[PDB]
Amino acid sequence: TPLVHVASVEKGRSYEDFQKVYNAIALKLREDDEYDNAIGYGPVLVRLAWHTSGTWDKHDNTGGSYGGTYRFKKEFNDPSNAGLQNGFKFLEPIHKEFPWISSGDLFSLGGVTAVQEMQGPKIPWRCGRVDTPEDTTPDNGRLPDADKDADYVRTFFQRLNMNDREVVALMGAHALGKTHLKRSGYEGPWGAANNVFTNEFYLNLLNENWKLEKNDANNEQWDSKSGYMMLPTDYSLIQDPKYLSIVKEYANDQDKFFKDFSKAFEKLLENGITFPKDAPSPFIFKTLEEQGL
Ligand code: HEM
Ligand SMILES: COc1ccccc1O
Ligand SMILES: COc1ccccc1O
Repeated sequence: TPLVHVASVEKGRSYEDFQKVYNAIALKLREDDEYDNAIGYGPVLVRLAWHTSGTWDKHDNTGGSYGGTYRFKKEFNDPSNAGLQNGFKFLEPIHKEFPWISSGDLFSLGGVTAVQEMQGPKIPWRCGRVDTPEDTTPDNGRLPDADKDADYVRTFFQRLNMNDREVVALMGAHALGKTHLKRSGYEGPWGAANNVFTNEFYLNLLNENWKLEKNDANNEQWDSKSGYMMLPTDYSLIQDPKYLSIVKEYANDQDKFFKDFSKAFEKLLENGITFPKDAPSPFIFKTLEEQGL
């Protein structure tokens, strides 16, 4: 008997309230611009949204974004979550200013805000995640290993109810940020921009000259002469013929990648949540730039 998690709108809140939270996150992203050699907190916030959602299991509705369970020791100490404390620390003053927003709503909204502020697609977002108790925290080990092949990636993502297109689209988030040796045992950025959301991940996969090397942690990763890297799981997207077709598609159509990423990312963030028939429609937040702020 899977759990049922029903979205419940924070009492009396509407679009304007959530746009204010978005704005606070966005303003702080602009302000705190030295973090991680001037990449800023955008990428780590996207990773935090993904890891807080990616614990979901479709079979029994355990894990997922709803409960905001990353706030609990077992989950924030997950080896898979190493470094995400930076995203959590970033969000702390946001939580303090807006203590009415649920933890799940805040983690997921952090990811949406980061993507949009980094010039990515609009990501419609729905409120109503409700904090669940410590004993609802999923055990460690539900997040994916990076040292694996296409078969692993495909099978892994079936648990999150993602198909090939959704997987390939979601992986394009690797345009953002970088791997850090001390966090994950991998080192280097996937591309040049780091804090601009584009289809660069796919272009780099297809266009760079990759060499399978060992990093300083004795793990294999694919390295280019440009100083970029790909995880074995990234590289598997061009080894598998079905993934490869989709990589080529996104490398050659920026708009299509944006549309597909937006759908898959919202889906990821909403997995496991039952929205009542009379729940508000998804919100689409204006960027700071769109507001002249
Ligand atoms: C097979 C699936 C995936 C694997 C194995 C994987 C693995 C990793 C690893 C090892 C890192 C480096 C962590 C570090 O050293 O800081 C990383 C970073 C990152 N991941 Fe993925 N990931 C996967 C899918 C995703 C998805 C679906 C998203 C979001 C849509 C995502 C977003 C990010 C972002 C933005 C970073 C950079 C974080 C930063 O710069 O602080 N990843 N991932
Ligand atoms: C300076 O870093 C950022 C600014 C706005 C959005 C995301 C970032 O990483
Ligand atoms: C419950 O406190 C938090 C939740 C989500 C993000 C930052 C926080 O301080």
